[PDB]
Amino acid sequence: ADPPPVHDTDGHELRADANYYVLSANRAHGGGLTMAPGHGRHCPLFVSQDPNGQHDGFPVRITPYGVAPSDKIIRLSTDVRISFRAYTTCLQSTEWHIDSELAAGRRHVITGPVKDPSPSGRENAFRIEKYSGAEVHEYKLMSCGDWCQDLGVFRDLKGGAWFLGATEPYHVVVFKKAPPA
Amino acid sequence: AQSVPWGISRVQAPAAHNRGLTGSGVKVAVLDTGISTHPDLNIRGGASFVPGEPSTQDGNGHGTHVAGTIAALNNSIGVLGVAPSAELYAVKVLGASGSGSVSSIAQGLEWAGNNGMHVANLSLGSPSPSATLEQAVNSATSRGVLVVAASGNSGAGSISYPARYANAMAVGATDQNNNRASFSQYGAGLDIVAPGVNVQSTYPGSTYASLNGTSMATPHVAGAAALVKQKNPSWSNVQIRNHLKNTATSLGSTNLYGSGLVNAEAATR
Ligand SMILES: [Ca+2]
Ligand SMILES: [Ca+2]
Ligand SMILES: [Cl-]
Ligand SMILES: [Cl-]
Ligand SMILES: [Cl-]
Ligand SMILES: [Cl-]
Ligand SMILES: [Cl-]
Ligand SMILES: [Cl-]
Ligand SMILES: [Cl-]
Ligand SMILES: [Cl-]
Ligand SMILES: [Cl-]
Ligand SMILES: [Cl-]
Ligand SMILES: [Cl-]
Ligand SMILES: [Cl-]
Ligand SMILES: [Cl-]
Ligand SMILES: [Cl-]
Ligand SMILES: [Cl-]
Ligand code: NA
Ligand code: NA
Ligand code: NA
Ligand code: NA
Repeated sequence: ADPPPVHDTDGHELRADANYYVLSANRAHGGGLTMAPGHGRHCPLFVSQDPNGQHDGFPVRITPYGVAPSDKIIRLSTDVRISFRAYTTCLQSTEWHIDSELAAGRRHVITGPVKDPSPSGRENAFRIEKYSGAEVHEYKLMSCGDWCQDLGVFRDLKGGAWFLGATEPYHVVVFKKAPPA
Repeated sequence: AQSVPWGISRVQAPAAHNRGLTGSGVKVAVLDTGISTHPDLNIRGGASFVPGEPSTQDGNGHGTHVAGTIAALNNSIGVLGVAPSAELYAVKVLGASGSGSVSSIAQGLEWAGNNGMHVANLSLGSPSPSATLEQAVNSATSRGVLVVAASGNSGAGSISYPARYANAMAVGATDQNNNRASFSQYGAGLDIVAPGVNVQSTYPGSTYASLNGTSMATPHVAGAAALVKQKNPSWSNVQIRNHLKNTATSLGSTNLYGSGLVNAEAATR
């Protein structure tokens, strides 16, 4: 049938447009997700992970990619858009996309607009998948265009910011509903 | 020696200064990345609402630049604000990273209400709606704060939040030919425009820098509000807002420019 739902930390199914912190499934691995700028050019802000297990970062709002389904439950292995509930000096979209499959370099997850979108423009499509670890309800994030790429964190202890991107070990996460918000 | 940035002359602030209006006695909060102590600013106080970043000093530069466009001191150095005698408050609601939550920003607006700010400048935003953030804007407005916010930099035909909320005055950016800068968002929510290209202002480490953005446009209006308020101390936030719009120089469609280019000379005449 249609895929099973993703669950929050309270056991409830994720809903479109509700606000969830994206926490490490293992707090020993760090904090939630935030935005971090260039050193030189500040904007667009990259999505990064707070190294402090006590910091929840910004919550995210998740919406089905493509045609609106009637129930609004976020399902596993299903393309979704992800954007931060946050306000910036950049005054630009806080929606995530991954660096184009067609660009040279490392692939990071970033926010805001791109000059030169790819033809399909699927770089803003992400999927949540089950992690074979998940004694309890824990997930990995991936981006799929012509191939699928799981997301990990580029850790740096400098430390520069810990950028989310195409790197393994993968970043295993859990979704915590923002408290009455 | 002191330079008058071109946007300061475009909004006609020196003509207001010549009629004894410099914004003295007007409390202006800058809700932003903080404000660094700088030779060309006078910071009266403020607060931080950013977890882990307890001081009101600017680790980004943005809030310091915004503050100079409002109130850079009239002296023999650096630049000059629209309202050089305005009483400046640093309300840090964005981290050094440049981003803030609904809750940091909402506590900054609550601070502005509790401390009798006359103007809050919010050169910040995103396309993210939030009922909690709208409530905070409404609440500050009900408590006498004139909330002034940047229309956004995406180039789109609707404006950013919180500027898009009705009781924020939304400000777009113009260039040196009075044209809409191409990044400047517009739409029915827009109230007015101001210079937002090549805007030199104060910058941390006792420096100056030239930035482009609707974040640069907004302080021109927050400063002009302060001039109108000095002239008319019994006027509400609403009367000041209407008068700035009624006296703006019309530039073409209200959808692209709102009332048009803010005019501190006409607003204080
Ligand atoms: Ca890693
Ligand atoms: Ca000066
Ligand atoms: Cl954008
Ligand atoms: Cl790279
Ligand atoms: Cl992890
Ligand atoms: Cl200049
Ligand atoms: Cl007069
Ligand atoms: Cl204070
Ligand atoms: Cl404080
Ligand atoms: Cl600090
Ligand atoms: Cl100088
Ligand atoms: Cl919300
Ligand atoms: Cl509400
Ligand atoms: Cl609009
Ligand atoms: Cl012109
Ligand atoms: Cl310094
Ligand atoms: Cl410069
Ligand atoms: Na599980
Ligand atoms: Na508005
Ligand atoms: Na309008
Ligand atoms: Na310049």
